[PDB]
Amino acid sequence: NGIVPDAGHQGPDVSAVNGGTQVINIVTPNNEGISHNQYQDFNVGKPGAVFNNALEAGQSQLAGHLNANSNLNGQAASLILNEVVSRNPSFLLGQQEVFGIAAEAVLSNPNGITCDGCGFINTSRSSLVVGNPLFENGQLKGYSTLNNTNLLSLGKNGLNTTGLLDLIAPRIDSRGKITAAEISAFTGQNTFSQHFDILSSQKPV
Amino acid sequence: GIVPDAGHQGPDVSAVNGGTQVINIVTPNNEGISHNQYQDFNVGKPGAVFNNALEAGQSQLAGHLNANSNLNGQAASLILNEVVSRNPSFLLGQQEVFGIAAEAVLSNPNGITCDGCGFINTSRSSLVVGNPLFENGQLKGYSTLNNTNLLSLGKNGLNTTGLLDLIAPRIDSRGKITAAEISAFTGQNTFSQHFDILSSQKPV
Amino acid sequence: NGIVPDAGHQGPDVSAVNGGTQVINIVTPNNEGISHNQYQDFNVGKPGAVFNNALEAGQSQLAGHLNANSNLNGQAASLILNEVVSRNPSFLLGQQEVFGIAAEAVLSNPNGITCDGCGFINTSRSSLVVGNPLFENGQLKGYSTLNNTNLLSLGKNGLNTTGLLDLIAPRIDSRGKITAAEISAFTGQNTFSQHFDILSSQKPV
Amino acid sequence: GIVPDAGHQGPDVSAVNGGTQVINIVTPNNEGISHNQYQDFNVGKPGAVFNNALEAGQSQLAGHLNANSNLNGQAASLILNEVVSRNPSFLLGQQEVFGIAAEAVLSNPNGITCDGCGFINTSRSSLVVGNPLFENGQLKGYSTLNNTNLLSLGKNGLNTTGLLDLIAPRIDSRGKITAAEISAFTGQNTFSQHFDILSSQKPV
Repeated sequence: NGIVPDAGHQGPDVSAVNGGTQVINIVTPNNEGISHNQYQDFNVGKPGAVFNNALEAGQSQLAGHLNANSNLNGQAASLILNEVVSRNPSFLLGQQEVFGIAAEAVLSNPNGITCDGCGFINTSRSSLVVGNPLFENGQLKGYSTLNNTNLLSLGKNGLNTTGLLDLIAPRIDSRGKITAAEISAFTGQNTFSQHFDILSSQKPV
Repeated sequence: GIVPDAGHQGPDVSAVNGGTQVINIVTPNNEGISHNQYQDFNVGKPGAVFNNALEAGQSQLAGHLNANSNLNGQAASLILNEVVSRNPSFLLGQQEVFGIAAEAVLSNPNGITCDGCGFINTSRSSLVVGNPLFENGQLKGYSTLNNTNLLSLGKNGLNTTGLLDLIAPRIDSRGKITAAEISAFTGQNTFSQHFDILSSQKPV
Repeated sequence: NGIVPDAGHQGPDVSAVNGGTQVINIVTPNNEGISHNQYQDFNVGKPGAVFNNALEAGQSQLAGHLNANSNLNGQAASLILNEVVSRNPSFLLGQQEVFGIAAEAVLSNPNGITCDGCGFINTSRSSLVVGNPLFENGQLKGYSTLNNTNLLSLGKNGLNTTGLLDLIAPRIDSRGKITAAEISAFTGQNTFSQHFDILSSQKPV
Repeated sequence: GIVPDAGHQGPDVSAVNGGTQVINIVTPNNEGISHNQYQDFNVGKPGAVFNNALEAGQSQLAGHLNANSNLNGQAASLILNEVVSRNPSFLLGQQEVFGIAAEAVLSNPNGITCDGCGFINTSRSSLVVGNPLFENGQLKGYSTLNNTNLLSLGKNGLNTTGLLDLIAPRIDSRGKITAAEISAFTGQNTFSQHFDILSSQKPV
């Protein structure tokens, strides 16, 4: 597979373990602590998905015992940014776990995101963004839902996390339960800072 | 801010220092449901207090209050506030249940805007852009059928304790929601009393 | 059983169902909506306990299908006040459910209360009070932990409720997790209003 | 209010408008732990901001702040604040993690009083009347051994989001605690990093 990486230098190494759980060896973080991963497909099944942010080996909740992520050069990531660069929407039907050092995680898919029983484990702050990240000179500047009418949909089995949660999309539909420490929810066509302060809004004339 | 309906489902509404409004909710039925009907239901920064007390005491937002004389040996377990006009609701401050803790539901099919609103001493709070469904005087559930109106969460967000239900044809948001668990249901649907979805109206 | 009622007019009828779950037919509520029940023992085992606050028959979570409480004269209780009047401390090892109309529940035991895996179901507000209720002319005036050094202890399996929670005791020990919508915790020797506003405190000279 | 230790575990502390203090936490180790040591750690009504940012941005309590220059390509995932003097802590306002969200732990074996304190943008907050345990420079856990001091929650209570740990020989309280889940451990114990209890010291 449900997660297929991009072919460039921003494509992480993706593999699968045992019962279908996918393990993502995220790319090296940059000088701003951002592991910027790009995908042609980012879908999570019921077996879930594990982002390897570990410097030493250990045991993950979803995938059992895993080794360190060799793409990390002695530094864990602070923000794991997952960006779909194709036209395919994301379907999240299981848990995403940050293995190793806890970090923030962001899924960016301007084509749409569906959460039906998804969740986050060992992430300090988790964000679902139906929109694109904005870069200038390689520094992350924020996000944009401008000129976009796609949907963040929360299905019957809902979304759970013990940490912080951001839901960012032109439109949000829901028919289930959200469990999170706190939820920042922002609808409409806007631009955002990296922390999801609203900077601008696109309104019809 | 809060204007009751003229019928016998209209509660008595007064104000105390600061502008905080106090609502002596109507007598509940045997099942604990106090069904209150309003021409307007808007909460300002000074907030609003539902008097669900069988003894005098101290409310957090309005100071000392007497028992609610509409209560006859039983407090509400569900305080259902229904707007029966076409006026949308604006909630800019806290809603407090004074006395016995209870569930609070605001039902306004015209739309609800929360901007810095919240709930004190409720065991469950619900914002419903829709109507309650009654049958032989018994609350059967809620309906967002044949309704395109908006539940809007503003920049100062929504803070509550415990269970929160956001029920509306459409939900817009521009800020933070704090609750232990949020049941969010968009679209045109019917629901049970406890907001289990029972049916959905879908375009053909 | 663990729950044995007092012999007076304030003793509720207590029975047991199937796997040991105890069903309490609480006494008639008074003009202030208070069902005042007195016990020689109030202990909850793993099978839990159900307070019957129902006007029509139905199904409870812990005890299956139950009938209405005939002690209710067409009015459910608003506050279920359970008071131990003996010297025996309370051990709560399972859930307490209010069957029927949701109400507030208070357990008052000046001898001590231990919660180890206890919880509350369909209670709007739940209170554990190592102390005594104060009455004047039959109206509940509040509670007192004065001249009392006994313990509210929370054990390894903790306490859970989706509603509001008050923990009132001379001293509180804990070695577990509390899950509640909100917790008011008050230690020391004090008196309280019915809503647990502190009115006075006993301090050594 | 907040006075850092003179060693290299002492962070830089400044103040902005209103009196809000800003803490440029020390460089974390590879495991994300920023170990900060203080002669005093008290938060006033204006609150306190931990700068855990790798880019400039907007903090909620202190306005615009630059990146924390102590951070070298990795933000803290755990901000451990340790008082190494005998001064007890008084927390009368909010503690904000600005930048990357993180866990926050205040360790003060002399005692901690919370009265209107709270936490913004933390994924877990912990008050520990005790000491962290280190081994080869790695955080192994925490200890309330040989300690009789008090964690005291005052009338204005404690508000946080998500997970809260209250770890102290004794806990007194006089108000409301808001959190999704509270791990409360009294007595004299050792704990893992994640506050699993590992041993207990008991009278003979």
